[PDB]
Amino acid sequence: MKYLPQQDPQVFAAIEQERKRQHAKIELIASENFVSRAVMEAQGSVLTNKYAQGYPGRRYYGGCEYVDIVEELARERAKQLFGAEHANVQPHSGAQANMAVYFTVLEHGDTVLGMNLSHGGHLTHGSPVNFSGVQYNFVAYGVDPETHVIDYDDVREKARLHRPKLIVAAASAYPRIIDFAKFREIADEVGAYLMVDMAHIAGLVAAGLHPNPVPYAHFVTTTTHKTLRGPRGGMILCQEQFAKQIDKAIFPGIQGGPLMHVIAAKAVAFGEALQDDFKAYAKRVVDNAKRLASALQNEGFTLVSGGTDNHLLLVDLRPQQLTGKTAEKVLDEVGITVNKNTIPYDPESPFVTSGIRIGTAAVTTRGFGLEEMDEIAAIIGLVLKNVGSEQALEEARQRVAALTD
Amino acid sequence: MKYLPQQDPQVFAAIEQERKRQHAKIELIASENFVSRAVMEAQGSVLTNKYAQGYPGRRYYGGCEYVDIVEELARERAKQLFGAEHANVQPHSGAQANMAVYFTVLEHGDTVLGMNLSHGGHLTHGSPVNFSGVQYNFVAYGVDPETHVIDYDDVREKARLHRPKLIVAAASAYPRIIDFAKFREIADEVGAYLMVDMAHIAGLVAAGLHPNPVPYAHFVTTTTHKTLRGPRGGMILCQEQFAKQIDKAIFPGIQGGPLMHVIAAKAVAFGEALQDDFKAYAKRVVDNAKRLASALQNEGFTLVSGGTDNHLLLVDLRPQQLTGKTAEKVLDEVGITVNKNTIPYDPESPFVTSGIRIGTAAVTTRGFGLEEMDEIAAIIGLVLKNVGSEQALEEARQRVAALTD
Repeated sequence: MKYLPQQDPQVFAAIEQERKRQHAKIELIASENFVSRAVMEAQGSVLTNKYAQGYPGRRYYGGCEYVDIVEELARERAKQLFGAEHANVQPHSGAQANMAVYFTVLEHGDTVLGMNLSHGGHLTHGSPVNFSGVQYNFVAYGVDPETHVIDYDDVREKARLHRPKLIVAAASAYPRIIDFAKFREIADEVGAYLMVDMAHIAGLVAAGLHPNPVPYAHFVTTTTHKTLRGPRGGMILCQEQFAKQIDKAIFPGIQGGPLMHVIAAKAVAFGEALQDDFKAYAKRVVDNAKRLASALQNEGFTLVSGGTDNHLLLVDLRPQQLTGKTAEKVLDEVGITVNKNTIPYDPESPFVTSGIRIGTAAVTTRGFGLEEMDEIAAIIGLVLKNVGSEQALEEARQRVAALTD
Repeated sequence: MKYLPQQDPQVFAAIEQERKRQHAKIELIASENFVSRAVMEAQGSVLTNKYAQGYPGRRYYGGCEYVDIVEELARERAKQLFGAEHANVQPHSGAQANMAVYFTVLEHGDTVLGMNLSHGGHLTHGSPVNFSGVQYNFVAYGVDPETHVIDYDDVREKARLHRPKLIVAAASAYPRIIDFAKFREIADEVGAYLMVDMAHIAGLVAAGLHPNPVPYAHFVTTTTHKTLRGPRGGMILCQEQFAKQIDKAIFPGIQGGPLMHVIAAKAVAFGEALQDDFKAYAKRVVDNAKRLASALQNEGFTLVSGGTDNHLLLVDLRPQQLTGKTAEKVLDEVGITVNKNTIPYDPESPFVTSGIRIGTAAVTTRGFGLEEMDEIAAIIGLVLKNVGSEQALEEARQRVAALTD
């Protein structure tokens, strides 16, 4: 940076602390990642100066010839990545991407079936304090209480009883592969649309490491950050037949002008994801998650669903008589960043929890491998098995420092 | 830029074209501006890597100590600028800022009174193709057909007849000062909340050149771009009594995690707006708009409301027997960027229009003064009075080139 340190010492000092913190800590929050310098340069571009309400070649304002090239690069690269017929790269966020799909196919008060929030479902999949739950009538399907795998007979029974206009699949804390084919079969039985929110797993999908929802879902929403390792934002994919309606839902339906500089950053990230080395990166993410899961089980930890098929894992801390809140706090003390997370059939409130959620996308981006996974699990064991020992915690702090350099 | 040109030649080539276009053209779109290099550096920062769902010191995720400093700098600087008791700097956009206020105080189907869209009202103030018009029952007040000034007796009669739960004031194409005191008196008479969307005029308000809606409105929404000259995004201001509800409407109500890098950019822009030279800048904007209005009238043009009190003006092209669409296209041919805009009681559709909208914020940022305003008006006269003369248009093209260098 050149001008910010001179113009705004206060903002610069705080950014610099944040930059140093990102390096110093072990980031295990499952939705986090580190973007390339190219992605950040695109976001820091003069494209913030351009109003581009509408769509490429169908703008409401002149002078869009070049930002049209940027948006089309983003759309076409997204279509190539996911094999989708249409892309809308304008959503400001995952939340707005979901909001727009809901606005497209639902009327106020319509019934929607989504994954139980306590079992891994997202806030925008029916929380009563979220627009989703307030605006629509959400019902929930659950995971098996033993296997913690989505109970597809429960999805079906709920769909047949409640007759939802829309079924939502996807999750913020589900460590196994989701069967989109079964979701579509159920959707078809009851005449419902299928929406898949692939925010967490989008990078894995792009690398062919998770089945692709695009052939099964009427609408696929996603963030461009998380496993996809792009800038913060949203995106909708759909078949040609829904394209005009989806575009109209984003604008003029729920947003105004798009963030063209962020759209440029999306294009960049999609370019990166189309490369072979992103495929290798994504495989290391899943390889690291399995390895981390195995090493944690070696420490004596119980994992929700007994392991992982993707980038993330959930520790059930009940055997250790610890809450997720307690675990999250003590790990913070040693430089390991997790979040407390409800587990299926959690006896504790969402504010306390019996679990912690862990993902490997961020540490994998940093170059961490299988050896590092074994060491992270060993540090987590040392800490959670010795919560009252300041000596244990200091040793952990030093081992964390050894990992981050 | 260093890494983008190597990583993504296609995206870089298009950004570079856009950068060169911004310099080469005369930007008269009233909502446009050019941000500082400090603002862009903040947006291009590693803060894109941080998930910070919740609010400063009340986050749902750890590691937010530094991004909390950034967000509080933004909130406190906004509060100082506008004399507000509370600020929410998380809205992704002006649209989402409005959406959140609506979500706070209204139920589906509630009546809302806003400015007639054909008279300068915004898309999110009741368009039937926008969430606002679909979700709520919007009624409209108008401007006087002669003076083009808001008819405050019409605001009152509409409010008394329709009994709105909320009254919205503010506009995208209204060139006179809005009387917020009268809006509040009407709101109080009928027991309605008052929302002021100050997106266009926020920089002028900050510089004390437009009356401040904060003391009169229950809720003030705004963009951080436009006259405020910040990054693209939204903000809500309100009194302490509404703070918790507004914050909850943004999250968990209508968004998820905020864009922390954009929030950093908001802080930077607010820092700039608190400086004396921003006050001088804002005065030049309004001085330039009056001067431009006067010079256009000198060319024989008719202006909506007969001039301007702010940054923007609307040309009524009916005397020249031209549509806004025609004018917009021919000005584009010579390097002058305007938008066609409906005028009050426009005989033409919103897609054709009888007007063009012009603002001075962008050219003022570039250093243009009164002399440049006289020349811009002279070029516009040459072009619109000679639409069929390629020689006139070439002369205009060269005079535009002389202005931009």
